[PDB]
Amino acid sequence: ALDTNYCFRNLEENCCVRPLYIDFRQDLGWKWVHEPKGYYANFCSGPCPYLRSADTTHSTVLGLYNTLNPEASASPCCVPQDLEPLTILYYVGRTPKVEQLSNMVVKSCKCS
Amino acid sequence: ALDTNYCFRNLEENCCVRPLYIDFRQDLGWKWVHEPKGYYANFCSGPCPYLRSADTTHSTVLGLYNTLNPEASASPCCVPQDLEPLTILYYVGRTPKVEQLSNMVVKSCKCS
Repeated sequence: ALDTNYCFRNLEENCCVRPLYIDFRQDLGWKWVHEPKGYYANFCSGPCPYLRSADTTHSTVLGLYNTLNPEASASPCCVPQDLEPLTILYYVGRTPKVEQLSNMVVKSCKCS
Repeated sequence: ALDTNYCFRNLEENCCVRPLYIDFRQDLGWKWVHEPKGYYANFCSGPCPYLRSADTTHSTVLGLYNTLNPEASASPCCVPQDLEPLTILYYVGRTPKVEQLSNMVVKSCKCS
């Protein structure tokens, strides 16, 4: 699958999960977050040739169409499939808050 | 919403549904299909600036990240949201077959 295991162990040119570290304070301005300082949000990037992780029938038809008519720019795109939550600790004044944010980390991609 | 109604009536530069007609025989080689001869598969294309139809939290964080670090190329992508089936009539020999194919037409897009 186009998940972290496969993609991270292989130098894949086509649609795959790519590593991406985001620093809360530096990158987002989320100065209130205390822990962790950053995390691997990851992202999906890469061409979507015919049949590579086609999401739907439309994805399948377009992957073929884009191959024969690459000038139309009507290609399926590499986007997240499986995501995971992230638990963070931030303060509201001097009060600690532990919260789990949903769909923060990309674990796999697909061509849609 | 970034559906056909809004997108087709407005000249939208950012992520939106775009019209795309596909001819079965000419474009796909599906010579067996008798009716319809073609259809509007449509596709999603266009930039995904901060907050435009963000699919998830990750989509939201990345839309902001991409805005400040446009060189990293870690941007959410314009992809289908709502799709619709397509009923076709094709022949197997001299026998007619009426079949409904799922997720053939794009009705709306989102930024994922």
